[PDB]
Amino acid sequence: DHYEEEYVLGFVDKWDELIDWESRAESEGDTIINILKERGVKKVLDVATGTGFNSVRLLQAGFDVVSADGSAEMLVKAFDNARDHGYLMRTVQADWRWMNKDIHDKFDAIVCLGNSFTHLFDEGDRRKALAEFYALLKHDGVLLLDQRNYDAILDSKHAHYYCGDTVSVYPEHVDEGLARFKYEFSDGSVYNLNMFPLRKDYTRQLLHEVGFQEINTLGDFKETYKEDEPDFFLHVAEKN
Ligand SMILES: Nc1ncnc2c1ncn2[C@@H]1O[C@H](CSCC[C@H](N)C(=O)O)[C@@H](O)[C@H]1O
Repeated sequence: DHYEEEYVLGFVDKWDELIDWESRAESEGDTIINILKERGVKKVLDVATGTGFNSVRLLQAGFDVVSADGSAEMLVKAFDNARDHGYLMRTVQADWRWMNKDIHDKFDAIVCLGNSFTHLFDEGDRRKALAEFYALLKHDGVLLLDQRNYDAILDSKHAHYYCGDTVSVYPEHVDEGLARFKYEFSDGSVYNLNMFPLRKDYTRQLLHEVGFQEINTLGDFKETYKEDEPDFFLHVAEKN
């Protein structure tokens, strides 16, 4: 099991090596930040910190951020990336399924970004993870959760490029239960990743079913060469 972890740690290293956060931050809107700002959000819990891009973006915007992740190794990279940008990250190692075990506060908002939720292959785990997020939200809190547009693939199979042509993402295999993407970087590096191909309405169903009163799903065009369909969706789920 130590190889899968090592394989993905190599992947995110390669991603951050070749894709600098300043370009990424210019490309990603200020939409997410504005959404939190216009809701008066102060406390944010990042449950998919990875190497810390979302967290650092929110610290720079002035939010109080708690940075969680299942991986201690990711969190070390996150903390030092934050350190480099001049911020003190507050890291907590936690699994989405018992988020409650190490986190003892409630939040104005939770972010789960970068197509993260897709890493769960069991519906039971999906429900639990969402219920954990929901309990961690204040009564008026909000969950921001994104995903790739898998509907586009399931129903026209080609590569998608990010940060110009720095990395290409190609669907090698996609069925209802699994999407395998080939990632190729500009320096020649190739990584192959499995994730669960969530349909837009299916995620929405899950969110509405664990208790979220209202859900707005935004189309998000992140790829270099844009198509009629968005390559991402952002779910904005209000607890009320
Ligand atoms: N069940 C789980 N509980 C807690 N963290 C999990 C998890 N499953 C996956 N993760 C974490 O979710 C992360 C996905 S990577 C996302 C990085 C960041 N959001 C960005 O956009 O750059 C990984 O770092 C991984 O360790």
